[PDB]
Amino acid sequence: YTMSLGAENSVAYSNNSIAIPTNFTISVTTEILPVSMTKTSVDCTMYICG
Amino acid sequence: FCGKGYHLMSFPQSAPHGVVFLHVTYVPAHEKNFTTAPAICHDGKAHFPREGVFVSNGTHWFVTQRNFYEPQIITTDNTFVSGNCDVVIGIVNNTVYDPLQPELDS
Amino acid sequence: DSTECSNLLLQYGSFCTQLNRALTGIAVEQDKNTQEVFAQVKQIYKTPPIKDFGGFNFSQILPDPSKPSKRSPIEDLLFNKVTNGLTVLPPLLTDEMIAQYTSALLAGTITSGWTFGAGPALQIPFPMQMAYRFNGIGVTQNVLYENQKLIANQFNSAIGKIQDSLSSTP
Ligand SMILES: *[C@@H]1O[C@H](CO)[C@@H](O[C@@H]2O[C@H](CO)[C@@H](O)[C@H](O)[C@H]2NC(C)=O)[C@H](O)[C@H]1NC(C)=O
Ligand SMILES: *[C@@H]1O[C@H](CO)[C@@H](O[C@@H]2O[C@H](CO)[C@@H](O)[C@H](O)[C@H]2NC(C)=O)[C@H](O)[C@H]1NC(C)=O
Ligand SMILES: *[C@@H]1O[C@H](CO)[C@@H](O[C@@H]2O[C@H](CO)[C@@H](O)[C@H](O)[C@H]2NC(C)=O)[C@H](O)[C@H]1NC(C)=O
Ligand SMILES: *[C@@H]1O[C@H](CO)[C@@H](O[C@@H]2O[C@H](CO)[C@@H](O)[C@H](O)[C@H]2NC(C)=O)[C@H](O)[C@H]1NC(C)=O
Ligand SMILES: *[C@@H]1O[C@H](CO)[C@@H](O[C@@H]2O[C@H](CO)[C@@H](O)[C@H](O)[C@H]2NC(C)=O)[C@H](O)[C@H]1NC(C)=O
Ligand SMILES: *[C@@H]1O[C@H](CO)[C@@H](O)[C@H](O)[C@H]1NC(C)=O
Repeated sequence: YTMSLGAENSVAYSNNSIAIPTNFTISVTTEILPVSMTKTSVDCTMYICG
Repeated sequence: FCGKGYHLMSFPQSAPHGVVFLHVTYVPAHEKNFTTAPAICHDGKAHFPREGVFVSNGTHWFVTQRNFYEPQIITTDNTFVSGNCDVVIGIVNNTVYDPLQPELDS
Repeated sequence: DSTECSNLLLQYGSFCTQLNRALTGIAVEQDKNTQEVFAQVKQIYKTPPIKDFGGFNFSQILPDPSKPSKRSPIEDLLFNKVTNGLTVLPPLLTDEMIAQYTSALLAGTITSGWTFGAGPALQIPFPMQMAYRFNGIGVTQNVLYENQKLIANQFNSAIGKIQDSLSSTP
């Protein structure tokens, strides 16, 4: 199928109306970031010729 | 940069070859409609909120903080006066309470 | 199509697999880059039918209904101004969907301010949103409200100058 980018939401914009939050949610989210790799060393002479 | 929502704080956690950030954020919820105006016209003067926004629940005007609904009476302590009512587009008429008024009234 | 050449090429091992895997990684990386840049909202926002924004004109940046591609005049100008074993993979997101994502971002930032980026989209009038932005840079709200017509005229003039500058510079 052709993908849907997102659910449709039409914001009710008018020149004299505002929306004010009356409550809140404390949301905890995870972010995973790689920092380092495995430190590898190769003996060039041993690898090519043994 | 530090999570989805208004960022409050973050926690680091060690991971194999990496770090995991637990982002604690504040998300607004349960929003409600209100009728708003840029300024309040009182005594031929325009009043603007010092830190909040003017909202109306239908009949009465209040000033509240932008990110949470906490209606408070429109007074001279939370508004500032700049100019008359003839320049601002969309100004509405409402009273502005004065805290000093009962003190000299009594 | 030479069988002898392929037979000799097999002596060199998995070089071809490494090259194909690297190119595949680059190809998925491009789609990931587009996804990270443009797909930052999960709600497709639209502007109201009446373009009453307190004097502010966004015609040059909002999508044009007359055009089949549903692009803005600026976006249309930008698209006009850009001109053996090989295959070209198509991008995962088409130009129409990227334009739709930009349209959603524009509708969110015009009708809802910065609220949609941090949670639910909360409607606010545009001359109040601009006043909030003015307060962000340390200028009082009254300055924005009193000089709303001048700021709207300057903004429209600057947007027109941007379109003219893009159209007139190779
Ligand atoms: C604020 O009021 C507007 C208009 O009365 C509400 O927008 C409507 O929402 C309903 C429910 O999703 C839709 O079916 C209508 O089409 C919307 N109207 C328009 C003009 O878009 C809005 O939901 C209200 N806000 C809240 C928080 O209730
Ligand atoms: C704001 O939202 C919180 C949800 O986190 C509401 O707390 C819930 O209230 C209901 C009914 O009072 C309880 O049944 C739930 O157990 C509560 N949840 C938690 C986590 O405490 C809170 O009442 C809401 N406040 C307003 C004013 O809407
Ligand atoms: C808007 O909020 C004000 C403030 O609460 C409401 O005024 C109150 O209305 C209740 C119910 O009639 C009265 O018991 C209180 O004495 C009123 N307080 C004041 C200070 O007048 C007002 O009714 C609300 N408007 C709507 C449409 O709900
Ligand atoms: C808000 O108050 C002002 C001032 O009291 C009103 O302006 C008056 O409007 C009447 C009728 O249009 C005129 O006859 C007066 O000369 C005006 N006075 C001034 C000082 O300009 C204004 O109409 C009120 N607005 C609303 C919506 O009630
Ligand atoms: C917003 O700006 C657009 C374009 O800058 C305005 O459209 C122009 O309107 C005039 C007057 O009818 C025409 O002569 C031009 O040819 C139009 N230009 C284009 C590119 O369509 C538009 O009128 C402005 N105002 C509103 C409310 O949309
Ligand atoms: C909003 O627009 C209506 C017309 O649709 C107008 O009568 C009203 O004065 C406007 N209000 C503001 C605050 O601009």
